[PDB]
Amino acid sequence: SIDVPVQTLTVEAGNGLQLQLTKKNNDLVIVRFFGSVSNIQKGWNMSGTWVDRPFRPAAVQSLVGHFAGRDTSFHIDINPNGSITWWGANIDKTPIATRGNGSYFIK
Amino acid sequence: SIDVPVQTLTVEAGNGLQLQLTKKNNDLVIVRFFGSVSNIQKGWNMSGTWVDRPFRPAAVQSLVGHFAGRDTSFHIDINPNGSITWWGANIDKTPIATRGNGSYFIK
Amino acid sequence: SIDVPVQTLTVEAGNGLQLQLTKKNNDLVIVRFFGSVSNIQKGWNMSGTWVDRPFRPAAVQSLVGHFAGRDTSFHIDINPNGSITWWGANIDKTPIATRGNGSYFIK
Amino acid sequence: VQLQESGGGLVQAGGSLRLSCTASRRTGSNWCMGWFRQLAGKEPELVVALNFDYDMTYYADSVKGRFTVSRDSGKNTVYLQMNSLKPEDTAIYYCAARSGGFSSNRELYDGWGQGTQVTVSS
Amino acid sequence: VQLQESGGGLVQAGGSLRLSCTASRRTGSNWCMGWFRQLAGKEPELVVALNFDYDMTYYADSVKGRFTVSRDSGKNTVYLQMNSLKPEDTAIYYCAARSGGFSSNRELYDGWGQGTQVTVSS
Amino acid sequence: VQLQESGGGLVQAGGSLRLSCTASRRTGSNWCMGWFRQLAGKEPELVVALNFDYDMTYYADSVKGRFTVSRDSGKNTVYLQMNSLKPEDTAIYYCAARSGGFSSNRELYDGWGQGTQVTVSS
Repeated sequence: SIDVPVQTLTVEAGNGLQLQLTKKNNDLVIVRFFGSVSNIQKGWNMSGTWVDRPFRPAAVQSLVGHFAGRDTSFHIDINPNGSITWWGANIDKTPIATRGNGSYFIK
Repeated sequence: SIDVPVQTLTVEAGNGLQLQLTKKNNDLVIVRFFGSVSNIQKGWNMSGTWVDRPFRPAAVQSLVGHFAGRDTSFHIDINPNGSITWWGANIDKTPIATRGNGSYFIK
Repeated sequence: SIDVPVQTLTVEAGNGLQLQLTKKNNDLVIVRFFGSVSNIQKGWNMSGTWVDRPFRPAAVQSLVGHFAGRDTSFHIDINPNGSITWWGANIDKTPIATRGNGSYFIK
Repeated sequence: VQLQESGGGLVQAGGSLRLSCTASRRTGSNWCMGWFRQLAGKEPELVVALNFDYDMTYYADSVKGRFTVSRDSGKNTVYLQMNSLKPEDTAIYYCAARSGGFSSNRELYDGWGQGTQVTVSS
Repeated sequence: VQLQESGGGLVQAGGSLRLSCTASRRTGSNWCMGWFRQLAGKEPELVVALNFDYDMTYYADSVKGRFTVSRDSGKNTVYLQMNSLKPEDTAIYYCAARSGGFSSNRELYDGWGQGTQVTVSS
Repeated sequence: VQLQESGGGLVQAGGSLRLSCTASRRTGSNWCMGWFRQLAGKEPELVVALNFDYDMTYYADSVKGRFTVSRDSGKNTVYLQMNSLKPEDTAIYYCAARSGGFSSNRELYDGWGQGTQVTVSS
């Protein structure tokens, strides 16, 4: 077995969406979606905290999440500058629970 | 090239859903979906085998899957205790083929 | 930190769909979806470049992707022979933007 | 002590009754608390439940719209408000908590309350 | 020898004819077995096919509802049950098989049959 | 980071006007270019924007159908065609560009134009 460096980050991305990032070997990041997204239009920047420097990718990463109890889906873009772009459908005032595992390389 | 320990497991999760789990370096797991799901309500425990101890995560992991030949989606929760929760829409008597790759960490 | 080999390949899969593959440690591959899919039927082979030998998995892998600004999704099968199979719904003449991060083991 | 039940008892027809159930400890993710319905001689059935992680509920067809389950916050408690009580709803209601989602099976609910008698007069 | 074909021949309009095709080996995932339709003078086109891995079919618009394709199990065989045969279905039918999904391209179909004359007369 | 504007100016009501804006560089992914509308005495607001990477647009409800935005290709430029100009459209229009998607928030728009006056008269 090979042991590796492990770094952790929670991001309150905004609009109810919660991100749980785990970065292993300073390369592989698995993002875990949590919380409930509401009041966001497609392609809009999310209105919360940006991703911290040690977790920002070199190139844009699209991560697919799922709406719990539905057949509907979404994705977010984590930009190299740390911003998070919502790329699901437009969501009204009613919050929908958001879940899913996505992974990306930083380097 | 670096060599790491590889373990393998097939889980008949219940309701038709087949899972193929591959664990490399005793940490990173990539789940492959197979079979066809049917007769499962949203948020319900799946009526088959629980995930074996070696493949259990330390914390909950939601893995996104896809229904073949459709635009609709689903996701499942592998709980630390071994049980799998269905978090897609309510599926009736007609079986729908289920596919996808999802990855999670154990440590 | 541990250093691991990295290989890179862009694939014009056909029909407008573009895959950016990154192979780390001759095992873990992350596929990034780009471009706009159009004119492709469910279950049909994509009409473009096949995945090159060094990136071909030992067994079929299903990678889930998401349509931008919608709540609909797709998945593709990377076959061991290098061919890419479309497994989303039938798409008409109007292209839909396709994004997503999916991962698979080669070994 | 795994679970603590309160409330219940005697009630008139078309009336209302409240039920409470707190848990001492969480056993894991997809934490669910709810109630089972055993009619006099009949097979017990899951009548109502709530997921804490997902904030979603289950109701049985027979009690749909009449019964309401809710929580507070860190209280680790589930509240059952019952309305429009029919004389065929008389039962001993058992509290049940598990990690893993909704289940019909009495199987593994890490917490299983002693039960509380609920009788509906006309 | 990859594929072996049987059936076909002369049939009356409105009648029925059955085609069969077994494959010696499976070349990989997304395994498909089907039939191509080359009308005398015209271009060969995929008319019917079945994905083994997904248990899903394809039918050309002109043969939709009329033609049916089914397999067996531990046989690696695909049957084509043709019904309501029109005089415009007079063609040589090539059985085909490949790994990677449905294709209209006479390309990486790892198996290609020698054909069979299907004739619809008066 | 650095933008240059052209067009705008005085125009009769009901008439047409074309605004152009080009960036010197691209700052990152989800590259967006558009215009902010600043009504005299009132707050600035995102009136029009185009995502380069996704080829998608956003329009304010006040200008939907009347205003159109399109790019070039190897020019890094965005055009705004303004038709059926109302007297209430008269404002200083600021070109804005950012990486990260659409935003109503003036801050972190890597480029911000010096402004071009658009006056609507009789």
